Amino acid sequence: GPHMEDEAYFIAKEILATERTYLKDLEVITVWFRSVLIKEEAMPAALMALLFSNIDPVYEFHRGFLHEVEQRLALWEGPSSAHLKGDHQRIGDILLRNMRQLKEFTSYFQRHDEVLTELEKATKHCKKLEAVYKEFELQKVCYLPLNTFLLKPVQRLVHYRLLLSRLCAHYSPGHRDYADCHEALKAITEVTTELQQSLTRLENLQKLTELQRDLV
Amino acid sequence: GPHMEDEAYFIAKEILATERTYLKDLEVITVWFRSVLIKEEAMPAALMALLFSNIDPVYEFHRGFLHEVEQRLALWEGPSSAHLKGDHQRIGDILLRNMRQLKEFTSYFQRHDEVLTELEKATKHCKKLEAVYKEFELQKVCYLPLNTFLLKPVQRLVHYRLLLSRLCAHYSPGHRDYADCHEALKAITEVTTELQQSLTRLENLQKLTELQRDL
Amino acid sequence: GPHMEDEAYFIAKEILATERTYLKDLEVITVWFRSVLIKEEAMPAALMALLFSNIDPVYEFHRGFLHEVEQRLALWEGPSSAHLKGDHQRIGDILLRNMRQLKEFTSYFQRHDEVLTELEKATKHCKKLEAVYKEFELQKVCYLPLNTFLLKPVQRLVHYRLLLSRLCAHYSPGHRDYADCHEALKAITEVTTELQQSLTRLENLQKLTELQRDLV
Amino acid sequence: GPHMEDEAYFIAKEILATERTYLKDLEVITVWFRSVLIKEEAMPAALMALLFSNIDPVYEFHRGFLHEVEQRLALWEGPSSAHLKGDHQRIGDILLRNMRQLKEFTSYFQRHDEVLTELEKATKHCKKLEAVYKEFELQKVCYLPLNTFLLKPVQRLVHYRLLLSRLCAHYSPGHRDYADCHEALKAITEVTTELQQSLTRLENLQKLTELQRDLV
Amino acid sequence: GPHMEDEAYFIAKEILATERTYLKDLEVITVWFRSVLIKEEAMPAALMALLFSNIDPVYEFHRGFLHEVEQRLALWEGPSSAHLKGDHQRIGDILLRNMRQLKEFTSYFQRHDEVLTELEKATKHCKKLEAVYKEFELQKVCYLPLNTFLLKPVQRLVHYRLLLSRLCAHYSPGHRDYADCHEALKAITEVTTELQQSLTRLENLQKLTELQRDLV
Amino acid sequence: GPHMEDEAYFIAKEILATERTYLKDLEVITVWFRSVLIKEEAMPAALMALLFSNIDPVYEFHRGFLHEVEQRLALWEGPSSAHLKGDHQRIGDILLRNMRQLKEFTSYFQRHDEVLTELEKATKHCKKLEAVYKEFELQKVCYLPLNTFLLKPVQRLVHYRLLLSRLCAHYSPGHRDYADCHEALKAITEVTTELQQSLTRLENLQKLTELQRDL
Repeated sequence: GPHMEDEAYFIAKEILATERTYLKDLEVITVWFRSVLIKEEAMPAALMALLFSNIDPVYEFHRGFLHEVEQRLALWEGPSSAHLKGDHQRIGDILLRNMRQLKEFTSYFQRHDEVLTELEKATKHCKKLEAVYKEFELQKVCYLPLNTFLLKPVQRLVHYRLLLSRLCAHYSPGHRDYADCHEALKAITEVTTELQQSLTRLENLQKLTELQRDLV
Repeated sequence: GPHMEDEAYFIAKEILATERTYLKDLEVITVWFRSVLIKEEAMPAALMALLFSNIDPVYEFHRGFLHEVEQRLALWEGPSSAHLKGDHQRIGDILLRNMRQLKEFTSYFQRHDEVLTELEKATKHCKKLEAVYKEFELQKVCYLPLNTFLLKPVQRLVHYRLLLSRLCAHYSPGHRDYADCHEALKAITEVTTELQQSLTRLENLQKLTELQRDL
Repeated sequence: GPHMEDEAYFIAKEILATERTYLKDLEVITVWFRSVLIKEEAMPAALMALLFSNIDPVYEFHRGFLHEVEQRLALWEGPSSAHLKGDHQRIGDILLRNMRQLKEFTSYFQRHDEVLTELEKATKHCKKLEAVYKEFELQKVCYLPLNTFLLKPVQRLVHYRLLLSRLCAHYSPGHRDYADCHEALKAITEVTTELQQSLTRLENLQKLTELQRDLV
Repeated sequence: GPHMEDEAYFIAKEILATERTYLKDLEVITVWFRSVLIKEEAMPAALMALLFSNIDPVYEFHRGFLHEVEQRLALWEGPSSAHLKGDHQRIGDILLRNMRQLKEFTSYFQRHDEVLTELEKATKHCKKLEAVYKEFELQKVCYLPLNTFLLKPVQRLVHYRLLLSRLCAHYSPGHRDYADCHEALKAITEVTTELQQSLTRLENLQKLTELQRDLV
Repeated sequence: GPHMEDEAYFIAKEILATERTYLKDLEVITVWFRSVLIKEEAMPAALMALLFSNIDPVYEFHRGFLHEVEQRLALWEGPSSAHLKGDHQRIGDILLRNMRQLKEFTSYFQRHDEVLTELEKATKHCKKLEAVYKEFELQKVCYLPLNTFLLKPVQRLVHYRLLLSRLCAHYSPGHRDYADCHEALKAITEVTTELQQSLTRLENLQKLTELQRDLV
Repeated sequence: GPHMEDEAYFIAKEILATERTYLKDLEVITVWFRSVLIKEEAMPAALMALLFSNIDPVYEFHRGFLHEVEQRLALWEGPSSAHLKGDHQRIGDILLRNMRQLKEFTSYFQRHDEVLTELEKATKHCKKLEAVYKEFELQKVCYLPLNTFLLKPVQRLVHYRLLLSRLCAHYSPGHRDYADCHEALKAITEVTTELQQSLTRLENLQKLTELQRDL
């Protein structure tokens, strides 16, 4: 069982829970929207490829990251032993491994600003596709405008930086989990830095289409 | 939309997400367990009452709290008229309301110690229980000994305190939400302290059996 | 309605009318320029961040302000039940609320002279961004040189100090609106004082530009 | 551009912004009301003549004025060759020309209180014209009671006297704009003085209406 | 031959010359526009009837009025005799006769505001007719927008009042032409008065469609 | 559009219309007569020169003047941006320009007396002329003895004076057009006075033959 002054436990709880919701969000694209693009064939196969090819492996990656965290957390709050209660009540080893793995996926995240760009390009010139968009954006699943979900990935990586930061603040240099978390932070940071151009470009694309619907 | 150096947005996301998982945790009792408990009738009707009586109302408060928060984070994350961005990119008001109305529920939590105690003494001097229990505890839904899902409700309250306090620390006094969050923190802190007694007895009851199984 | 020789009503109306215009002026940057900048991929992410990160929030502020001022002026201008006549026929409560709010935005205004120097620098050292400027400035929408729109936000704050001065000078201490207006003037004066350095820096910058643009 | 703390620039801009709005307010009568009045054949020719014969020319005047003020403000706000800087950065010549012109329009303003009483009279004694009013006042366009738009023209003239007062008070006798502004103030003051009777008649009329509209 | 201080001669010259141009204007409708409505069949036969049936007899009337004036004027400047130089150098007898005749035609003039109304109604709901209008309004013959010519008749009658007025001012009560001109004035006046409702309605219809194309 | 209590609009219409008829009057000489004069060659080439030489330039000035006025009345009568109504609903500027440049034509008018005199003495001691004349004077186009169309040019100048003076009287000094019209009036008045001598001799020459035919 966990101790109730252990901020680390709660940060892990937070990482896990915010990962589940992140993944449910990606499903708004990878499952539900796709279900609809397939029924309608409104999106050219090439552009469809462009979208799904740079989300699907991202989703697959997280699902594995989630699984490792879920497993650890259930040993953490579960009845542990003596020798095991040390390895069970930590999370930096897992975070370090997946933040490192992440460095391989930057390729896809970097493209999300093009994906959005091409989606908006095609969506303008094709009334049939626009129709499908309006229609899907009415479904309870699509709680934000669809193209807004395209920012959720890059934003998730920012959240990681945040979460790791708080971990490195809580742990003291003596701790069995300090070293791993500090390297983890370094890795997520390198990645957030590398995707800054793309995050800014994405952020600005979203502001523009929102602002343009709201002229004073 | 949501600002990235804006911690408050993330704490709000964190509040929302951990709320979702917490209700799932509850449903392990209020749904999948209740289901199995009728299909067996392996529990007294007055012991079954004593469980789902100090739990179901709590589930109902959280179901309500979850709705309000989810509804808001969606306004925050989504597009809005510019004159409205201030009203959506905040959460203190909702927290404070639900933290105040939480005190009207402390009664049920105080009785969690008994709920465990009287329940443990049940599965012990009973055969149909120890049998059904052992099998429920092998299902995917039950990732911890289901006895220990009874600590979850009071554990959650602790998380609120810790969460709200980070919020209060993020906001400069001139921000709109500073006022509300500070009151909300004061509120839940009052709740947790009243409940510190019940928390310890729960933690103790868990540690107790965790050792009777380790011999 | 308002009494026809009421100076407080006129200042209120002057605040409103001038707010609406200043907003449309911001839209030259926030919407129309940004549209072109994105379509042409002409600006480095970091510079685009510097610019819009310190304008976007300013625009949100003025939009909330305009919204409140507009409601009130219509209540003032329209028929009011006797018991609401005094509350509808004033502006100071709103000014005070917004002048206080503005304090939470000084950070952005403070970066404007920096945003400005960085733009010129980028334009001087990039034949393509320069071209995009030149072309944008030929659009009917951009009726002044783009960069001179960047001097408007801080100039608007000075205007506020001026307008509140007139109100404060107009009201006698007996009045419903006296205290709120004096409070508001104190607030905006605090803001302009904190921005004094940045203000004169922006003055000097424009004067150097219009002077350099025009040599014998 | 303008110097950022230039009070003359602010008054000029206040004149412009408030002129644009007042014009849109006149359009409620000249265009939108008139549209409905014609479609519904609700007003006797003679009354329709009384109304529009004394508004139509007023609108033409303000339109010419706005046109001149707009040109000038953009020249003021924009980059100017040194030799034109002084001519572009003033407003008094324009004010003086238009305040003089206004004298040729006092006849119309003078009939407004009469236009007003005659409308109310007609409305009281005609269930159909009354209905057309009631319905028009429900349109988003008519954001005040229609008749209260009729108090705006003479109120605008008072505003002019106010604005010129501030300019005159601001400029020192050395200034390029001093003489023209003082001349203009003299002109508008002549006009407001001649309309004094009609002004207070219009004040009294509104006060009686808003008071009668609202009895315990 | 005429005497060069005889203002009556010149007024007659003016009546004649302004009648010729009036008639050329009516031909813009009765000949040229009709030529085009017949080639295109864009206007329903009923509405065509409505237009031409209330112009054609008006035109026929003037043509006869013109003829009498033309004849008189050519005797006036022509070599007259002794007994004839008195009857030849006057015009009130002719003016009196035709202003009286005019009283019979008020029936048609009164309808011109309906004609215009119905033209605008049909022209909105029928793209084919609108097309023809745009097209015709490019021809050198159609120097004003076509529906503006529908005001020319009623305006011509006003001009008559003017012209007769000046005649009655010039002639002294002793003159062989005073009596006739004074009665003539009375008759044209009765008619102008009778068509006031329609003139106002026409005038206001024209203002509206012009103003609506020119919103500030 | 054009205002109805606005006299100026009407005087401008009157100016335009009477200008149209006056040019028609001229064309009775410069078109239909010139046509007949070639088809007969019944006039000296140096007498034909003397006519169309002191006339054609005048026709050319009026053709020009007519264009300017017509162009303007059309702006006046037609729709316009509101800020432009002041510039269209006026005519003094055009009048003044054409009244000034009229003085550079007074030369030709002074010679109208001779044009008639030398022309009358032509048709008198000639047979081919008196013959062609008599027949032209029976055509529809020639509603007055064509000799007397030579008074028309100077008569027109008088009309201008009378017309412009009504304008000056209509306008209050604060109207835009007051200035221009007042100068234009001063201008044509100068012209007419210089020409009063030539007018009288023309009128006299007409009255003279009008009596030789009445015996």
